[PDB]
Amino acid sequence: SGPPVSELITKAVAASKERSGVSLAALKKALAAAGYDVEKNNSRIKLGLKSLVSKGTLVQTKGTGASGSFKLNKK
Amino acid sequence: KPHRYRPGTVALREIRRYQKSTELLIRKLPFQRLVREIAQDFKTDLRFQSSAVMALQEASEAYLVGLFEDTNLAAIHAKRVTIMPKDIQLARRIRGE
Amino acid sequence: KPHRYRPGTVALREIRRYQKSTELLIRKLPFQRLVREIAQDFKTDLRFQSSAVMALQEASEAYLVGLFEDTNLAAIHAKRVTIMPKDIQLARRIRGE
Amino acid sequence: ARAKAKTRSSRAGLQFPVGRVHRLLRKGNYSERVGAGAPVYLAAVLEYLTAEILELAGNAARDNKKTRIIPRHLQLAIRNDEELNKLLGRVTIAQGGVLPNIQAVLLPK
Amino acid sequence: ARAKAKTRSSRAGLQFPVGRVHRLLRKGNYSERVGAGAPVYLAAVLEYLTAEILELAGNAARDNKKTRIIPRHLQLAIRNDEELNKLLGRVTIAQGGVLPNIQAVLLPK
Amino acid sequence: KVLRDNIQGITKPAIRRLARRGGVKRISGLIYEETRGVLKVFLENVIRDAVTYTEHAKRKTVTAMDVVYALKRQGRTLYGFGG
Amino acid sequence: KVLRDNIQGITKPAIRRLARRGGVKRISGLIYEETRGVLKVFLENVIRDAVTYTEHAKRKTVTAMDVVYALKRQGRTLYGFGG
Amino acid sequence: KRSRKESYSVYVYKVLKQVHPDTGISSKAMGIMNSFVNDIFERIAGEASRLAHYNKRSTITSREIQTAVRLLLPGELAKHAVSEGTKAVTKYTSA
Amino acid sequence: KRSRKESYSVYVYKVLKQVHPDTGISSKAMGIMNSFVNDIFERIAGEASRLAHYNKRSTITSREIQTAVRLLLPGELAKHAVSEGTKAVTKYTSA
DNA sequence: ACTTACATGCACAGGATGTATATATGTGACACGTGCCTGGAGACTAGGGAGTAATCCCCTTGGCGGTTAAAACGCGGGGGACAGCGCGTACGTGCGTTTAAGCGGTGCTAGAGCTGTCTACGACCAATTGAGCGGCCTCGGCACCGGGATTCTCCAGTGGCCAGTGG
DNA sequence: CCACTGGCCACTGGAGAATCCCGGTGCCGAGGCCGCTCAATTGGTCGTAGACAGCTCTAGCACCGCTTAAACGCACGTACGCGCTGTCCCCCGCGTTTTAACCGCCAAGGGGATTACTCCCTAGTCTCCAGGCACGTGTCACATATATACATCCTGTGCATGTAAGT
Repeated sequence: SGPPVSELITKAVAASKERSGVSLAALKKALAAAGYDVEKNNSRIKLGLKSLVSKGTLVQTKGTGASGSFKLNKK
Repeated sequence: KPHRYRPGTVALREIRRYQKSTELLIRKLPFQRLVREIAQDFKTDLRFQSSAVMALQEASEAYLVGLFEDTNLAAIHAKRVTIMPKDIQLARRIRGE
Repeated sequence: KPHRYRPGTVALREIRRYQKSTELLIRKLPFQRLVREIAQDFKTDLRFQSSAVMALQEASEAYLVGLFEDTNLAAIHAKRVTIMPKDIQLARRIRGE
Repeated sequence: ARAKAKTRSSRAGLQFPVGRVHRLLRKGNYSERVGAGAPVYLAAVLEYLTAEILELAGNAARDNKKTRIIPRHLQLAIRNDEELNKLLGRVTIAQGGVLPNIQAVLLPK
Repeated sequence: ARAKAKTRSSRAGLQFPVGRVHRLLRKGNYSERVGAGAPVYLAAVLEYLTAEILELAGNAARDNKKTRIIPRHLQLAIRNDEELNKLLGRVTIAQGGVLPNIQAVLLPK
Repeated sequence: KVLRDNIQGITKPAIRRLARRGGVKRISGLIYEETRGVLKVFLENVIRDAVTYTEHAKRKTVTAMDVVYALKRQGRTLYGFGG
Repeated sequence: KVLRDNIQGITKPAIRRLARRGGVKRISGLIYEETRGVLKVFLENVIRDAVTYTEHAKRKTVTAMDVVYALKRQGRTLYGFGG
Repeated sequence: KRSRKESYSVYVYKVLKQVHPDTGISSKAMGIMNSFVNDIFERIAGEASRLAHYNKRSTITSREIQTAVRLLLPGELAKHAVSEGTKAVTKYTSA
Repeated sequence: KRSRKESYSVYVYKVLKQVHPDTGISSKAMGIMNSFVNDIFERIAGEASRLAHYNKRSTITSREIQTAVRLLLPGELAKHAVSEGTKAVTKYTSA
């Protein structure tokens, strides 16, 4: 079971604080390194990231949808 | 609900059928119309054996179908399954024309 | 800071150089060595006219270089600038090789 | 008092007419003189080549369970032997069609 | 007793040897007989083609500022003419090189 | 008597049938016109040679033999019609 | 007298030069081996034809004109060598 | 009554009767076989005549014929044809 | 002691001078020219011989020569060659 | 909501380099004169392939009715083409080093090539026939048709799984 | 905080459909016989083409000694394949309407095909000579070298611009 993936995505974007947003490939590698079955949950992580953008808790830096770079909010 | 196959499935069935079949795929009479049209462009009142027309037909479709597997290899070479004419010009240029 | 050109700029410079050139790109001595080696496979104690090996030299280099512009056509048709082998056996198979 | 005439094909034990082949070579304008054994050799290698292509055609027909050779059998035989195939790579066949070939990338998942 | 021998190439007003090419046709074994005007016609078309390629080569060498033509000039002449290229698509020139040809997609920017 | 447009007689399903025998899955619409052009260009390339054979035979009727000579001149040898 | 690894004689920058005359600006590292294979296979074809001429000539020294025959028999005509 | 058109039908018919006594033939495929035989005959005689010119020989002999066979026909097919032709030449040598 | 070898050096030299008095040539370029002359000669000769074969013709006349020139030469090269050969036939007819 | 400080991008100047260009100089390859001989012209002939005329018939062309299967048109939808973003890697470029190609020189000879001989072989020609081709008759393999089995496709129903939300 | 509930995804079975497979059935090419004829065969001859030996000479093979040019290799960087996703629109597919292709039937005549005939040209032979070819020689177009001149490519750098922090 384990915790839901939303706070896992927030930890993925919170791991680095690069000056631009984290890319989708980098966060996929982050969940791979921390430990998560990323292969069967591509739809799950994409819906989670899109949901987290739509709440405004995450703001997407450059891309649209699942593409580009994803950074944390202002506060 | 009316039946409908997903795209390409029926198509692949005609690849199976027409690779199984051996006959000419075009209508012979518009073809010989084209032949007489082009022949008139060279000299008048040309008369034709039907077997000559059939030989022209089969040789023409053979050259074309050869261009078709050339175009298929070109399209999958560009990681595509839909053909665009640039494949055919590339095929003609590698073939030397 | 030492001088250094960016990638490609050199490469196009010798592209221009070897296109305006007509001269030989392979050292001839390993070429005669290789020709004697592979000719020993068919028949022993073979002797060679120098002009014969020269004619082999331009014939071979012309064949392969023609395959290179064909490979260029394949790579740009695949929207790339870097070649892979699949370009080469593609071009050969469309050539019928 | 003339002896009984055999044929040169019978003397070579062959099926193709050595005499007709020799006549066509003489009238084919290849040389003004013809060696005796050359049309014999030519008829023999011709009989060989026809033998394997007919054998492959018969095997294809038996696989296609028809007792009569059709041009589709000829195509399927000739394309499946690569030496004979590139021998006739620039040769087009009457009513042969093509080998059944789909690319695996064209095949669905 | 006999008329002075006059050359057939002069009779056609041509440079190529009519008697030589007639002998070549006779000994090339193309037929047992040959008409008289056929080697004349052949010498004419040969002389025309040589004149064309020599004009193009001289133009190339003049553009190269060279008095003496080189097979680089021959390659440039033979490939920059579309009809000559279709004539000799399968023909290679020793030390001719290739056309200076770059793809625009290979260029920077 | 005269003919002005028969190249459109090469119908879209006929082109698609040739594609299916060529094993093509998906075909753009722009394939059709250039395909017609390529095939017709091939046709005058062969039929010019064939007719030149025909008035070479002093005939106003074109035979299959002239077709055979023209096609194997262009290295496209066909069996089933010679003889 | 024995030769074993002369396929390595086509040196790496020589292959790069051959690509440059072919107008390639960027080549992979995976190209040299199959180019070696293609060039060698072409060579056994042509030298096989030429040596077939040579024992038909009943010589053990190959000549350039036999090479001319060997190349033209597949239609790869070369000029300037007695042809 | 019309002119005789010489054909290859009966001889290759006999050949198919040795290699397959059971099967039949279609006549247009039989014409395909005739075109095949005529075409390869034309080729093989072509380089044979050219080779006889190259060695300046007035007579077409079997040595350049087998040279022409291994010139055109590939590999094991060539050496097989060499074998049957060689034994046939020995048989006709023994008449 | 040597044996004579035949080539087209004098004739092509005359042609190049009468098209270009000021222009020279290299010897291996002349080898290219000789190979060109022999190549197109053997092409046109084999085609003419096969034309005589198809029409069952014993004698090579200029009609099949001009036919094969029209056959092989692409585009306006063919028409100019036919014109030049016709003119040469005209003067040789008058001579 | 305004003003100010900072990362970003972009055009230009300059320098480093590589490529063209001008001029001097040897050199050897191109060009030109020479002897010659063999291959091309002159003249005549045999004869024979081939131009031309006559015929016929057969094979091609034109037209007319019916049919239907194939083609054209429309809707639509999904899947494939394609644009973009990021990312890793893998050649491009530059410098030191090895070494191997290359040029010059020398010696060997084995085999390419020319020359005489002669003889096995192959072209040429009269006789003749039987093998092979044109035509005809029959039939059975096979094309076409009809009925059922099978196998492949697709989609709706259902189970599992995750996350939102309200009690 | 936890359990109820709703959205999303994968599996699966069933229905439909297209094709494979089994018989029947009439049919027309395959094949086999027959009759003719003309081309392979027999036999002999004569000339000659190539095999065979033998001499010659030349070019290729081998060896070596310097002598750089280039291959290799390493290293570092950045540009490019390429993988993913998102989006849009183009074409597969299926139904409906149309139409002309095709069959087949008949009329007609146009030209290929075949035979005869007579003749224009060309292979062949003899004689003779002249033009091309091997060879010698000389000589200037061009290769090579070196010194200027410009092109061009890359990168620092000053100015313009969008955006974050302070007010």
